[PDB]
Amino acid sequence: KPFTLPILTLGELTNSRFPLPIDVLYTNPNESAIVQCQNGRCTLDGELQGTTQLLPTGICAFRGKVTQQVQDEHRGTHWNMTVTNLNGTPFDPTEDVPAPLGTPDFSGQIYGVISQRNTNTVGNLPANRAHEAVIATYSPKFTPKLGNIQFSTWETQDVSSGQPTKFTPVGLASVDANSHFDQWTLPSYSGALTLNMNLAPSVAPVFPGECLLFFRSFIPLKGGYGNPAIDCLMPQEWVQHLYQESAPSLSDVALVRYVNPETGRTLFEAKLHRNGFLTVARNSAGPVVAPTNGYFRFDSWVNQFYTLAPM
Amino acid sequence: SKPFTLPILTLGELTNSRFPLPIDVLYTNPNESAIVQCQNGRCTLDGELQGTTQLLPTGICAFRGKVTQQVQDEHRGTHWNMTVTNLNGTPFDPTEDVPAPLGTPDFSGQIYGVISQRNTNTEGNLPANRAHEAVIATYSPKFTPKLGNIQFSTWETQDVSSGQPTKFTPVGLASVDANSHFDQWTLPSYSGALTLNMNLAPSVAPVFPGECLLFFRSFIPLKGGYGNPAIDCLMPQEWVQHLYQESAPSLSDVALVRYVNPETGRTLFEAKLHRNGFLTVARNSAGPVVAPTNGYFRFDSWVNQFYTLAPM
Ligand SMILES: C[C@@H]1O[C@H](O)[C@@H](O)[C@H](O)[C@@H]1O
Ligand SMILES: C[C@@H]1O[C@H](O)[C@@H](O)[C@H](O)[C@@H]1O
Ligand SMILES: C[C@@H]1O[C@H](O)[C@@H](O)[C@H](O)[C@@H]1O
Ligand SMILES: C[C@@H]1O[C@H](O)[C@@H](O)[C@H](O)[C@@H]1O
Repeated sequence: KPFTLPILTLGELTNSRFPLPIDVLYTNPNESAIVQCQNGRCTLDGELQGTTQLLPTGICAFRGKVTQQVQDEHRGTHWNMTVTNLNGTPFDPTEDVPAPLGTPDFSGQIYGVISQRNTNTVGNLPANRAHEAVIATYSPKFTPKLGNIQFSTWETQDVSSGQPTKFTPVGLASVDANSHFDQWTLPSYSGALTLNMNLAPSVAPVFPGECLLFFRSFIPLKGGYGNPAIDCLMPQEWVQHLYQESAPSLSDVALVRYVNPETGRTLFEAKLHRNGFLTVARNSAGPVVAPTNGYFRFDSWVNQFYTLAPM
Repeated sequence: SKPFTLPILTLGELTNSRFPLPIDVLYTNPNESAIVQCQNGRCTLDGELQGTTQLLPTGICAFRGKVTQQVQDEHRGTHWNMTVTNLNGTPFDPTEDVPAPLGTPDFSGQIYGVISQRNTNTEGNLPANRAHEAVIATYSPKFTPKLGNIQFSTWETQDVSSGQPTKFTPVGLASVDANSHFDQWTLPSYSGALTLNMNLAPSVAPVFPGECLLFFRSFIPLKGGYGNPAIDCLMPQEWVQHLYQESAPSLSDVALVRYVNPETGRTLFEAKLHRNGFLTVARNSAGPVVAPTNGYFRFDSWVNQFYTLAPM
């Protein structure tokens, strides 16, 4: 079965690490952190890895039940919630995944809305509530691999114990010094001092002059100063496509061309690696300034020795 | 002729095309009295997007624009006038042949979400940000997205900035009480109440007796009050994306599809997938379709409109 990519322009793609549209392509060659995100991880022959799942609505989402309000040193009112799989089935900690699929894969204060629809009814319809909430993924109480996490609210009382609870992610609460936003630092999925397991592997350029190419989205902020971004290796639609197709990878590296369909011209070429990430021959950091109607077209299978035309 | 195909996605791998929600169940309601003419999740089988349908899951019931004015409510809350652009940031051209900016909500109700802002201008050199819960009443006379402006209301009384880039992230509904006017099949008046909506995707209905529409149903969160509201779409967003990609020619007015259990390989039921992008089944009851979670629709063959479906 021939390998293919979807024909979706940048303006028709979404981020696989947060529910955002792709805003720009981006490079950062001098990045010192190990790039090992766990969402938006899929091999070219369609094997989902890390915490990656298929739903755009599942990325950085949680489902579960609030248990109780809990004490925390930090500002706000805090709540423990058990978490299930996104499909409602119990999360089995013995499954070979880092955490429930969809779990956030970076350190930070994730801002969103907690909503509840009660199990018990009264015209035999249940009571509901929703409030803004923050999940600090760096907190010692962030233990999704153990089946429970903690969130904080501004609301002090109107969160119900033992009721079905949904977290809808919206952005970040803050990127100030004490908010520990670092998109390449993984949460400790089982808690402080524990080793993460079953991780999707780190990615890096191997060839001289090459750097990773990211699909970048700017992420909203609840408050404060900043213009934070989330970089994914492949957009969610590519994850969905590769998973569907399951085309055998005929080498370790696919040559792809970024094409302008209006002119038919190649703007640049890139290596699409077997494990599901892109590299380009670029010697600068920052956005790739190109029209959003551009898209990657699969050209051919090459190998690690192939030399990319400089961007 | 390029062969017609559907994605192989189970219900648990599909999302709603009319609100950012996972698909929870398949659903029928044969005695529905309303005209079904939703505008999101509309796509012909040969890949033509219709109504206000666009491809991004993040675009469904989303808005982008700038706040222009603060207006206090008489009783409670603050209202904010917002000019809206296309979701890609370009100016919305009201003369374009669409009902409203793509992504605009396609139903009457109080849509609950978060308005966020990231300022354009900066002596620190990082822009200021804010976000607050917000409600958009799509039935309101001030909901005129085809004219390029809407209004949202907040509990927050002051901290929303004018002239700054503004994003609406939908989350659910504010209420489904009587005075919240939730009706998933009542279209907003995109240009205001005395004006006719234009460029609409056509209404959908079964043509043959004994058939009813089959919906992909999602339950939508509530900010408060009692209720278990649901949003039914004609096709999931992944189907829209797939059909748009493939643009396979339609070889008849109807694609026969089978809902299959891959574990047994057995067909659970069959359905007509109509040219205009919707499903009908031979079922004479309302409610969820009880079917295994591993199930998915498989394209069988092109048939004729006169094809008689096996009763469910
Ligand atoms: C619920 C809380 O209401 C307060 O007035 C706000 O200042 C906070 O941002 C938060 O939204
Ligand atoms: C930078 C400041 O952050 C705060 O949280 C906001 O409430 C202000 O409007 C401002 O944007
Ligand atoms: C921002 C407002 O804060 C209040 O305390 C809440 O009761 C309202 O639901 C709303 O969220
Ligand atoms: C029915 C009631 O609606 C209100 O909005 C909520 O604040 C309460 O918790 C309760 O669910």
